[PDB]
Amino acid sequence: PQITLWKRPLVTIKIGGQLKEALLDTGADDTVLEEMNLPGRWKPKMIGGIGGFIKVRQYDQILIEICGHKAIGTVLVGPTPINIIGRNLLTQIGCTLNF
Amino acid sequence: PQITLWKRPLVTIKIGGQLKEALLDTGADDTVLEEMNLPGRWKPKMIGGIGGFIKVRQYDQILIEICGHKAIGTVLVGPTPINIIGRNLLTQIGCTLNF
Ligand SMILES: CC[C@H](C)CN(C[C@@H](O)[C@H](Cc1ccccc1)NC(=O)O[C@H]1CO[C@H]2OCC[C@H]21)S(=O)(=O)c1ccc(N)cc1
Repeated sequence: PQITLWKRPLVTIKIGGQLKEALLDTGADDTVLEEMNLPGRWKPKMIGGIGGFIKVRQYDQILIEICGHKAIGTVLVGPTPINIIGRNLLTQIGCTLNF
Repeated sequence: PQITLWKRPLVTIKIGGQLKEALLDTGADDTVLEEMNLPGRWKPKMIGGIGGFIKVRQYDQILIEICGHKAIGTVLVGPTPINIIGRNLLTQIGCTLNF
């Protein structure tokens, strides 16, 4: 679909058999989700945003469906202010900026 | 034009008679630019993201040209690690997300 930016581009995602709302974030290299339980192994990592760095758990090769489009990639889980879908997954669903 | 998200969507902007590289960021509510000496009055503000909040100066009705598309609106200035074009100006240049 075509999404205008008058409001936050929030969309429903499905990860680990659970529905959630997430922000399509072209300014994020990576996908960061709020605290949740995900199966499989994970590795501790650090990510930095506008206000500093936070500790996150990195989950690789995770299936996640964004607005009816499937993707399999890395998902970081930690104390982010909001679920954000970053470019690592936006590319998988064929998302582009157009003006 | 169309911009893919394989790499950061950086573009050239023109503000206060200066050319800069800025990020087209659908996840950013409002434009925030790296520290620069803009004239005129301003109002303090704090914006939050990954890692916490930063203090910025809010300038109103600032003219910015993004990829030859003129815009005018709020521009925040503060210790951001990167110039960010937010939704408040992306709408003005007709920018949409598409997949
Ligand atoms: C609350 C939603 C989202 C986190 C908000 N951010 C925009 C976001 O695009 C930032 C914009 C951003 C990009 C680069 C450095 C600092 C901020 N990206 C980001 O934090 O991504 C992180 C996750 O992937 C990694 O790639 C980029 C940093 C990591 S932000 O920078 O903090 C921001 C908040 C309010 C305004 N008005 C303008 C910008």
